[PDB]
Amino acid sequence: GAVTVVSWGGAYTESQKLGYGDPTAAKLGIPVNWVDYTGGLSEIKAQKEAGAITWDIMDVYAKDTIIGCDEGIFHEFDFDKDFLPAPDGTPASQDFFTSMPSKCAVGNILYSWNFAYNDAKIGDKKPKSIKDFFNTKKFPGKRAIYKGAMSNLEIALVADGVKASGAQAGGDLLYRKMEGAGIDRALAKIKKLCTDPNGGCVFWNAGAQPPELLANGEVVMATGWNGRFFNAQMEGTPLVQVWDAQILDYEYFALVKDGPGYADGSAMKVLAEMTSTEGLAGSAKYIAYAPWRKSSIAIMEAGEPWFKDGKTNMVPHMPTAPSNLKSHILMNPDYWADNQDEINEKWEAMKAGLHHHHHH
Repeated sequence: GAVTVVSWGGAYTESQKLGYGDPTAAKLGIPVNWVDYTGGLSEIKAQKEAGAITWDIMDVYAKDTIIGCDEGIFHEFDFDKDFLPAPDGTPASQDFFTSMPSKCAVGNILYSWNFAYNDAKIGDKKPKSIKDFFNTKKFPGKRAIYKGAMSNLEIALVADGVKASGAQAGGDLLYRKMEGAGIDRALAKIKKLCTDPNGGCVFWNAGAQPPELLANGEVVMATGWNGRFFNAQMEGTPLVQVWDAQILDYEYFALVKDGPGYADGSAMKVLAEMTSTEGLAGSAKYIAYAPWRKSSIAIMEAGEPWFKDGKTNMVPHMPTAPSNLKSHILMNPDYWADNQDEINEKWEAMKAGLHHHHHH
């Protein structure tokens, strides 16, 4: 019987299918099929409430491992019984480089939220900082920004000169500065960019939109996920990524309770093999997302050039390369799991106001 994995399409799903999905299906004799979505829990909630679940495994945002666990959508793992040790015998919990954010989470890769421009279209002056992303006088033109408040409020505050710490025990210090007053400042900063006649905003929802919008010259700068920009670069599009105030974030799989392959154990078997040392390392032959396991990282580093072509080194492109981390923010998934409803109400009211005050 087949197992249905839900992921984000384009270059990301491709990296998963080629790195670990197709090898897992061939090894186990369990077909592994891929469905595209754009994140969140609304589809799986609708399926669950209808008694008609067709999804088995979801590739999810960190915050959604927490929510989906708390809502009883996802299965609570027994981590070292359910997931495979490293080849040398290291238990999975010691191989995954840090702890899980929820009992329902198993890591796959790490990624960055950053931004890019089209070097062939931007002109002689070249963006270099998150402040440049917001600077409509030096860099006039439309921006593409993410449809949701998450990530936008962080970069807005850093562009306003509020300091992030990057990773440290307890999470990024930026989040303590994102109470009501800080949220209001961040909303005002985004509203300012989007209302500026020399700015303006396109809200992107799907991972391929930022590179496409830049390739077509529809915006001068776009936030996005670094692996999507990387894919476009390797296809020859002259994008340049800017890593100032990049947000380092962690991605996961979760197992859907009562999906087609749940009771018979087939979905768990697929999940354990996809998240193996070899599987997670294999995905990084295709896209610049870093494996969650120390064992997989070591394989990639020893095997450079690790890209599929046998000549492009992948380490300098990774979210975790020291050069790319110089001014990073560490995503806090508890903050967004706890506060996204309250924040989203204000965010969507701001977006609705952009339209209501817009003159054709």
